[PDB]
Amino acid sequence: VPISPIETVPVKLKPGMDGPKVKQWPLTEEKIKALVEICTEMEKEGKISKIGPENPYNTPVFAIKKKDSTKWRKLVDFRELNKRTQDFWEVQLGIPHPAGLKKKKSVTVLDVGDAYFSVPLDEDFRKYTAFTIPSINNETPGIRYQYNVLPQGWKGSPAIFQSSMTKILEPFAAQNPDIVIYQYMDDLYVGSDLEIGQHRTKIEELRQHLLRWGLTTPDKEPPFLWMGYELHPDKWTVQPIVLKDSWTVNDIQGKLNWASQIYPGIKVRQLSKLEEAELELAENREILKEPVHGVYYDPSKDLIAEIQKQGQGQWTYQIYQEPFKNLKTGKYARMRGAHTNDVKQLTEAVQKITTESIVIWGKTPKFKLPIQKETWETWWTEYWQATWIPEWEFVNTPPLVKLWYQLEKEPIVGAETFYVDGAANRETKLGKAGYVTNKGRQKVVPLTNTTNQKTELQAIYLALQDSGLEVNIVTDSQYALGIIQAQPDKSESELVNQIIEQLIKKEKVYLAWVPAHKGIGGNEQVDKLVSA
Amino acid sequence: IETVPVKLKPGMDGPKVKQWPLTEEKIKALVEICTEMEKEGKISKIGPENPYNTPVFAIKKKDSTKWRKLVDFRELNKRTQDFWPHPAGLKKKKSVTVLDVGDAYFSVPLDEDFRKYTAFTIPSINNETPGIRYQYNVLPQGWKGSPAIFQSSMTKILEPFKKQNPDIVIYQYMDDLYVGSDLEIGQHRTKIEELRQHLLRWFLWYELHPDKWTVQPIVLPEKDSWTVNDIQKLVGKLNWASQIYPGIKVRQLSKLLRGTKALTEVIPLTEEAELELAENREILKEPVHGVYYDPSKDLIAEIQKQGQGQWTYQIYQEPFKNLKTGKYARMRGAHTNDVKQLTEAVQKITTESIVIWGKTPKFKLPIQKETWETWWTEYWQATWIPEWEFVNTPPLVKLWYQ
Ligand SMILES: C=CC(=O)NCCc1ccc(Cl)c(Oc2cc(Cl)cc(C#N)c2)c1
Repeated sequence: VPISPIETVPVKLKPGMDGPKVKQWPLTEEKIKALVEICTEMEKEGKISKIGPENPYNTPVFAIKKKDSTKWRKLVDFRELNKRTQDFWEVQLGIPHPAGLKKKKSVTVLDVGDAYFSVPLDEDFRKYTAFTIPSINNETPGIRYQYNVLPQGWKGSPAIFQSSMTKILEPFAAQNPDIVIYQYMDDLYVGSDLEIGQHRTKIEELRQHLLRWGLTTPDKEPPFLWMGYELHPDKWTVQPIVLKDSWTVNDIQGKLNWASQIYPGIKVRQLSKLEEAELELAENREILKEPVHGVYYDPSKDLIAEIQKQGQGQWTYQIYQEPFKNLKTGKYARMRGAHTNDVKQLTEAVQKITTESIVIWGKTPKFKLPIQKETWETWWTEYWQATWIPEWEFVNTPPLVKLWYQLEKEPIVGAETFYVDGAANRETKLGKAGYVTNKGRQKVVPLTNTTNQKTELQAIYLALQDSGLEVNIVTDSQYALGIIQAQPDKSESELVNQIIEQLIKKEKVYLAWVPAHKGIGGNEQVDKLVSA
Repeated sequence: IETVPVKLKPGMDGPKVKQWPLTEEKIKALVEICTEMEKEGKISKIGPENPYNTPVFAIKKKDSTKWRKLVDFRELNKRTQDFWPHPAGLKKKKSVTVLDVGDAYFSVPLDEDFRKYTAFTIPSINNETPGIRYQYNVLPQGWKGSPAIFQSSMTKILEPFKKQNPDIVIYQYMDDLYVGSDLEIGQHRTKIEELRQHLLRWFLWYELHPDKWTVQPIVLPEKDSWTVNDIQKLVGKLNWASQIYPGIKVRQLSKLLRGTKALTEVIPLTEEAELELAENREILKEPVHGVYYDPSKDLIAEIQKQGQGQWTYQIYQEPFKNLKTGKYARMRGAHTNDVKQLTEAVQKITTESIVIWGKTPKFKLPIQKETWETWWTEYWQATWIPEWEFVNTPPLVKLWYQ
């Protein structure tokens, strides 16, 4: 029966680089005997072919005993050729996520590992795969071989193989839309919702279709252990995970981030190691003690995503289609920065969940968010940046995201007007902060270990502390404006946090800016006082 | 029929840009589109030997419901060898219409050795299958070499119309043809329908005009009663404009703010102060001194969100040297979507930039990177894409353009 050929994939070396010319390592007589036996069988199977003296390239071959079974295993170390071989479009960068898989009634496995040695190597490239079995006692020329098929451990083998299998399976998958085929390791996974009879029949058709390219199938069992998951017919979950004054070695565990995808409420904010380190002040989540599974995707039901604020810049989310049955979960950590607020972080979580959902299900989910519609509207209509979150509804699960203060757009009538300024000496780190008001109120406070920026903030704090519920404040600090106009609700500077706490207590605050050193009367008087 | 040899610039490899996630509807549309382009020979499947990639996505152009394939050739265009004139009349014309002539490019073969760099990937949902990989056989839409290589054929097609109508200015940028006139729209569309007819006699079924001021004047309030706060805002605006205009003076106005006064209190202007304000008005009526366009330097576009659907913009090359300023007030698609408005503003500002200088500016967007990158493709309707960066600190200047 004629066999259709697998078309070769033209391979070249990187430009300007030539093939390998490595030295074959000295071997033991026992190892040489073992390698010669292997290569004769591989040669008898077409996987390698003996080459003459012309080939100047060589890759070292080693022999490793496989579990001391009284058997040896051939190992060709292509590391050098891989460095000199062209780049390929690898296709396995992204793994499917289980929550995106669709439930199937029947799922059969088939062994197609025999196809790897059934995939030819480009003729013009084989000479670069040459290797030498050393001769016993080095008294004869070593046996020379080259590869005819994709070698195990070569750069191109993973990409060329998958691209070859996909080209083979294309007619079958197109003409049988009632089935799905996924390729993992040396086995192919085929699923369908057909009757067990039709499913087994179509598997016979696939075995026949593979037989056309000569690939021959032999004559696991759920759950499948795959990429750190457990895949059951109705559910999926992560494979089991495991954790002393020795925790100092690493924070690579920690790996609860892997668990975070199904187990809710996992946190990794310990941020130790922000090769031996102390550890303290942490909580064992210990939610990993009880088993939690996820559901598969039903494209006829809506996708939902609910977000919760966990505190300390931590956010947790669940993505689900039916209440209390979660396809997957996860977390979001606030970005490193000096000032922030909850609305911005919830916005960033929304965007992260959006892109992840596009990846996994090909659509944006509907959001349920712990923020009032009125809160969000006030926010985006007055925020100086453009922002947007997709379709969403409020869920009353405290803690609720809110706006903690809002500055006035116009000066306040009948509210006292505070002109503030601050200054410091760069050399002495000494400065003053203070205010003068329209009612004659005044203050100047002397300060040590300060900068011009801190004095400008401290002056605003003083005016906020010593004013009524409604207050107008005039500063020349572009630095303070840039901070307060960004609407922070929390900060790393305790001085900003104190201003924030004063703003939360006020009823109305109007913050106006004037240029310095231009003769604005209130700013001029307070500048002379604080620059002394 | 004979391809033009094309090569990358010296010392640069082909593009290797990550394909970003796409919705199921955009993937399904891209499959139907590429399946048909394959049968027409415009594209062909490729193997793992090709490491290069350029992102692809889908849009719906203005006033149409049909998905269109858009390729983000920005990386390829940077590394594409500079291939070796701008009409100053196009901006001065009364009415300019924009025509998608990109399909014309698809009848010209692409240089054989260069096709590898046009590689693109149709992604799969959940990485469940491998990506469908293609490369171009004909001139690709969105590639900078496509108008360059096709220019020889384009002049030949258009010389008849140009001789018949010499007052019409015709300009080409990427897949777009810009056709200016000083006539009426009915006959303009008639001449436009005529141009399409030449194009049918080897193509697709935007109306725009210039505005009054290139650089919008800075204006100051005219009031009968000034509060302390009014005068503080004025002094702030004048101090800012003094970085652009030479003789701005604020001494006589700042002197009125003498003392520690309530912000809402009315302050009468002194005679010295009224004269100073009038002299500043006069100064602001004149043009900015020594403002030149340099084709070597990049153009920079800055956008401010002013609220209530209003947006301001300034195009410049050197700070405080504005080549054009403007204000966009209403975007029909989004009274509830800031990002759609911004995206339409970027497209309008880029179009104006193509008319005036024939090249796109670099934008400074008032948006967080992650929000913009998540959503702008949902509202993009142009066949080109400009460059952009992100402003994370609120400019104090938004007030001065309000
Ligand atoms: C028994 C579980 C079950 O049926 N789960 C439903 C989802 C499901 C559907 C179709 C197929 Cl083919 C499938 O098999 C896979 C997929 C993938 Cl990513 C990896 C592997 C492996 N190793 C098998 C799974």
